[PDB]
Amino acid sequence: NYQPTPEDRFTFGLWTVGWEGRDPFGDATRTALDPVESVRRLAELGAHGVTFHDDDLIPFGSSDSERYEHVKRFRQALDDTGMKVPMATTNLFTHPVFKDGGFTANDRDVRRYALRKTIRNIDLAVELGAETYVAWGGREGAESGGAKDVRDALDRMKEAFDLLGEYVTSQGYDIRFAIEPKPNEPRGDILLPTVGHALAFIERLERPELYGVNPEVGHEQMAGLNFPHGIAQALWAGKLFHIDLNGQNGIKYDQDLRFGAGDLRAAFWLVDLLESAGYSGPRHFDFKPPRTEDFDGVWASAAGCMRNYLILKERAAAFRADPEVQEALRASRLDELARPTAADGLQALLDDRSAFEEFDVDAAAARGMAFERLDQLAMDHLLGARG
Amino acid sequence: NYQPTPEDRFTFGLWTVGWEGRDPFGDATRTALDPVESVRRLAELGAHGVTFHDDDLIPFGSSDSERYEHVKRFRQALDDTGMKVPMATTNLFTHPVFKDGGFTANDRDVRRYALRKTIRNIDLAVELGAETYVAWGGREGAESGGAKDVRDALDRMKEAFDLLGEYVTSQGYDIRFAIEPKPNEPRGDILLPTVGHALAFIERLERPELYGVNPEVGHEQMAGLNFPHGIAQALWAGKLFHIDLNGQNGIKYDQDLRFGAGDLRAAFWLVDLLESAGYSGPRHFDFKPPRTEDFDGVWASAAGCMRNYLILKERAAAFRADPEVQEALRASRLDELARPTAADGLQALLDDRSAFEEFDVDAAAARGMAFERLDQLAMDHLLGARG
Amino acid sequence: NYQPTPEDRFTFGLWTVGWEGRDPFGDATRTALDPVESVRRLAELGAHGVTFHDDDLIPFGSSDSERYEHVKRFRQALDDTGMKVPMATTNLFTHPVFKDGGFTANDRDVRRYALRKTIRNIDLAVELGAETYVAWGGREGAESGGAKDVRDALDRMKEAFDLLGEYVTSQGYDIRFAIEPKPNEPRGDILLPTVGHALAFIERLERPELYGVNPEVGHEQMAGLNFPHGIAQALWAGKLFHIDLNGQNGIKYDQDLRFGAGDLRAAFWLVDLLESAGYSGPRHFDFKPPRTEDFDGVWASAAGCMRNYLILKERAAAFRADPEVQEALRASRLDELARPTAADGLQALLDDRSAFEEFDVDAAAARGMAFERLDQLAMDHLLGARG
Amino acid sequence: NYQPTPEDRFTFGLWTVGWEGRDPFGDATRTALDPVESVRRLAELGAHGVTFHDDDLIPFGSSDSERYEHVKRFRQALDDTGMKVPMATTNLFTHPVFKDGGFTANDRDVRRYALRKTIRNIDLAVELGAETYVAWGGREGAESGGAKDVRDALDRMKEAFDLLGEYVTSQGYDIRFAIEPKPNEPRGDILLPTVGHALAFIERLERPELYGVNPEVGHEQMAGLNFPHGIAQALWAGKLFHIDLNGQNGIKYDQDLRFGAGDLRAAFWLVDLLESAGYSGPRHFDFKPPRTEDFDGVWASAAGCMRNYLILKERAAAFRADPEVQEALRASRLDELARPTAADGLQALLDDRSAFEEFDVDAAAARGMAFERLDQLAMDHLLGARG
Repeated sequence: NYQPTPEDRFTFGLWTVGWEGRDPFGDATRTALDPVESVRRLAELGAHGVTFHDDDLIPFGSSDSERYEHVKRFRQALDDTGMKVPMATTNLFTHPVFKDGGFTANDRDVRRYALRKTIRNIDLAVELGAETYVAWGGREGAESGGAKDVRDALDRMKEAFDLLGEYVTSQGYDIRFAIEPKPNEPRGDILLPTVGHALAFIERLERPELYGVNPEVGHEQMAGLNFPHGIAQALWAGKLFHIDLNGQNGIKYDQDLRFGAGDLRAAFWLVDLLESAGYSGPRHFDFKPPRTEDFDGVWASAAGCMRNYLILKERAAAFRADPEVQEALRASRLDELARPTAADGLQALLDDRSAFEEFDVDAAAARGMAFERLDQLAMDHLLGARG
Repeated sequence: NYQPTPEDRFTFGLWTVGWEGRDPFGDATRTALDPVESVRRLAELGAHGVTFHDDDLIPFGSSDSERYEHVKRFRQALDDTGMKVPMATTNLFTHPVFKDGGFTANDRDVRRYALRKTIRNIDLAVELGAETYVAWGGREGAESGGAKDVRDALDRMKEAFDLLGEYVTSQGYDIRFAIEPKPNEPRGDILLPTVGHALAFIERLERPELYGVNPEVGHEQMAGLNFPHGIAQALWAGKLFHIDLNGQNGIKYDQDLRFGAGDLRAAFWLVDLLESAGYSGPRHFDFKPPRTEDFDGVWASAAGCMRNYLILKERAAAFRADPEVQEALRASRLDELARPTAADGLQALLDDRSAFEEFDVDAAAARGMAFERLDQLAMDHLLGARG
Repeated sequence: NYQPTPEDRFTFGLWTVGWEGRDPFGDATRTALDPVESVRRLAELGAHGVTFHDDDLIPFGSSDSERYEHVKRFRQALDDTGMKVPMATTNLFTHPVFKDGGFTANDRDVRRYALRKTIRNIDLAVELGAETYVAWGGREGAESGGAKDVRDALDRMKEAFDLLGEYVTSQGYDIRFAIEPKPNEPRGDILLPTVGHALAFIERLERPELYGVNPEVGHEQMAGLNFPHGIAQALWAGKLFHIDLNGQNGIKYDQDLRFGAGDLRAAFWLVDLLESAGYSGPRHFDFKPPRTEDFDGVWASAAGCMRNYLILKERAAAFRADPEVQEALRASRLDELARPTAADGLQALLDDRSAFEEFDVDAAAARGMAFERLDQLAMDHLLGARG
Repeated sequence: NYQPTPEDRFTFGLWTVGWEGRDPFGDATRTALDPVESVRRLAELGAHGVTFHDDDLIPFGSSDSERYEHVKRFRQALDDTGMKVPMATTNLFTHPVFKDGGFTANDRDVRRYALRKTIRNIDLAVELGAETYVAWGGREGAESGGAKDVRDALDRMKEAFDLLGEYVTSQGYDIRFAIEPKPNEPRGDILLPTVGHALAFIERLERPELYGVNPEVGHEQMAGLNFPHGIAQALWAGKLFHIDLNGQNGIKYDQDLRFGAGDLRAAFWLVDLLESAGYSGPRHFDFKPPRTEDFDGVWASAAGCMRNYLILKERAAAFRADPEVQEALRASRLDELARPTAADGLQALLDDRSAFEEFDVDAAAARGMAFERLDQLAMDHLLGARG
């Protein structure tokens, strides 16, 4: 049951189903997949589109001619399937030249090169119809304290993003940027480690309106944070431009499990939030089919990502629509949380004896919040065991 | 050796040395300390001042008269010792009425009460000469997903802070606010969990200039984050209004060990940064002498906080002043990180063939960063084993 | 639906539903519950029995007479309800005298007192029909390195347990001991921090057969470990004497959420294992209804513990019984994992050219494990969305 | 200063200084090092010996002849330098055939192959004079619950180790086994995740005396555990056969930093313990020079490992030898922890009224442990700022 269609806006990076299985302790377990084949297979599964890093599509070092050809072949597969490309990004982490970062490398020549490599890909992304350009600064950071002066590094990071905003403005492109935070791995500590740090940083750029965040489930969970709470803050700020979905089992290396695996209750609350807030961007999967799998397992893993999202969507919708749940929400005062604390204004509050002098603290303290009953209704709904 | 003086600006909360030792699994191991006695003992140790929550100074429920008296006695001890009160805060977490929060409690009546209790203490803080008013929303959060709609909660949090800014503006007080983030404990997840989340939030307030952050070593470490990196971002934003120092051994409950305990290398890099950036606010200790200790152990623990800061200050200064270290910093290109990537401008960068077309990636990739030698010089300096 | 009965063997500690809500940052939110009332309420919910620490039942310091009376009243409630007492334990953590431990306190006089307090409660436990006596050494550990020589502490821990084994042997009691590991909280680091450390320790006692483990979901998760894997090792060793069920959201303070909350997929795999291995001891809940709740919320939370176990039991049973799942298990070679690697013996293996000289490594390497399809079948079963 | 000599017993794996820098997100940053060159360079730095995985020395797939040659060349470098080979191990993790494990792979044919590959290397290890054979089952584990029945897997693990013990017994070799635990990475959860789990497992083998543990600093820290406490338990059991030293900054991916980096205070307490207990095996470094470094940085990193150990050794020795520290140890009752709790026996304890009936709990409770003063003396000693 639960079959996805392109209207569900499910997207996948070419590097997800294309991951060959090389890990820090082992060789590849699968042969390389041609991007054309991945587009075809994903389309068959009901995906809406694909995403790419420049180097996933055009082998690093390719001549302008080989480049052409890679693009032409890719475009033909998109035309043949109806698949879209809503987002693109730059690989500023694989090649040895980026060992100390791209935008924040200590070497100035590298920083310049990083910007040129990025701008080249922005042109390509626009050509392919992408509306979001993601930046994951996976090598921006350090393993030791004296290696990076963080204030200088943020000055460099701001400079790079401001230059990119100037470029898109000048070309008149309709494309926005999304910064993807990650707390660590591959660097000991990565700069702008969480959604909060990325949101704060954006506020210091020259044209903040061009930038948002691209949070990833597993990344925030690597810091032990509540992913749905972080997404709520991004939505509250009007900055959720894109989202990366996957699963992670706690604080450890980035597992990139299929969506729904990892913390299942957090997946439920995330879907509840995306659907309630009416998020309309792509539902992108940045995951890796385990290296234990063959190609059949790759497609099964990708299909499971979409299936899990649809099952959760159904259960969250049934939860919110259940009259008994609506009643429990009022019992727990969720309605009162939505009302202004003092629309009456400061003076009125200062003059209100019921707010202090005559406030019965003990009576208020004795009121139960009834959160456990509400949470068991949510559990019953998730498990399909009532409501 | 390493003796502190009031000029070192070391401050302590009354609740630190005054902690009786009650933990989630045990009764108090020490009798209550009179605030007057704590002021006297701290002054003797060389501290510069003390801080307080309203309820530490005036027992919750006190009549206006008893209140007077508590204040008069406290003021006399400050006058007798020369101790200052640079910061004050509100207890919106102990009393049962705050079980679901203060500013973000689902019950509107509680939210109003929370604001009135806070405003009352702001007046007192100003009277005592405090320049910073801290807000730690330790009960703002949840243990389950449906109990708190985070967007509504942030609307409530913004409303509360905006009202406080309106109050101080209207009274013409010279006092600024500092938000103290914490990821969890006592709530399952706390709102504005890290310095990044707090910085981002401040940017949406009506008068952002009145608010900064009051980060705490152990709090960011409870999320596995790099404390010195977070402080660098706060300084970069011009928002480090105050700082709380302590020690924590990784991701676990908030230990509140004395400063220098926990992650010693992180303590070194933090002191290096505070001293290099010329931070001039109080060096405040929010720690708890372990419940294994008697009063002698309390004073020994407090003294150790200051001693460790002074030892680290000396070692960081010797590190930065060592010619061999200055040379290693240039070998690692820290000087180049401080130079603009493209002061020449966007067009110039686009036209620069040395930045892309003729950039020798392999030659750049082959350059070692020499970070290990630099980090061993930092280790030798910390340990007093050379440079 | 999913209604528990005494035959389900669900048990609760008096301190679980009796928790008043005092946390490290706040006062109690609920009045004390009389043990008699808790027995009655639990019986009504369908529980099978209750457990207790000596101090939960008899207020610390009680005269022999008051003690009698507390016991008589308790016994009458058990008789009136049919509730049993399968396990009992000692409180060697609340009173200030245990600030540095019970069995491993540096002070010898305290260690002697700890043993006497424990032996007194063993007699009571036997009288009430308990078959398991649990030991949670929550204060055995340290906050700093020089405070505890761990080898001396383990010698003391071994001495205490050997003396307890000698006591029960000598009295001819039929009661076994279960050690409950916890990695930290309230001490900075607790001795025998995980199920593995406790299992290893037992092997050095004088009569290892009298001791097993009493693992707790949240405790192993506080170390980021796989709870079901740890329980499998305890079962493999024949040492799972009892089990404590609750929920925990990752590495942070011990949350003690109701069972099913926290890591739901881990709860599923744990039930699958307990039910498949035919574990027949009590299903004990060591949890705390959140301090946000009133008495109605306490009973709702306790009921949810049992409900979640029964729902998971049903889903795990449907998973194992599904023919499609049985087929997937064979596709993934779970049947081959159960077969001896070399029942043929060492020489035969050494002489087997198919095991090395003629083994086709590439062909074996190319075989997919089909684990993703199997895991999606498990997800579908948990969610009630097929199989 | 602090110069190592072969008498310090410092050893390094060929794969440590030989790590090319490939990580999950990037290509190699350094060319391959010939083992002969690494032996020569390490000897120059003052190391005592090297260790190897079969595949580090003989390229996987090598003919018996090429194998000979690799060994002959290696032996000549050992002869030319005086370097020893105290430990050897098997690579049962890199090749795709081991994607689901070696000893616990679901496929029986793989398990047989894993044993044959291991036995072949045991013969070589003995030939080279190794006294310890390490087993790190990095691929033994799972990413999902149904993929591995843990009881069957432990039966397979026990079978493999018993067969290896039978082999060495039968050949009359003088070599012991050491199991190296790791909680996760590369598998989602690894079997025998901590030193405790490995110690417990050994007790179920047929000849437990042939097996011990080879704990690694960073591995236990990836579970948030106290490394020195775990080593104390291994020593207490008489099972510390070897030890792997490195640095790790908390719960995250395995960083493999040089020893002394990471948690410096834990490094201090570990050296204090190894030196006090008189551990006489190799001080082995299993670390990776960061990929930011060139060959000069590799040698600087390796040298720093040894330097840090020697500096810590000096500071721990000065701490233990300081009369003021000896006095503080008695003030904290470390002497009393070393005395039997009840050498008088059980009956005597039962009859001792001073142990219960007349024990003054309040007086005992009021005694401070004086641990903070002791810990500040340890800090002063580590920092070279007194005692």
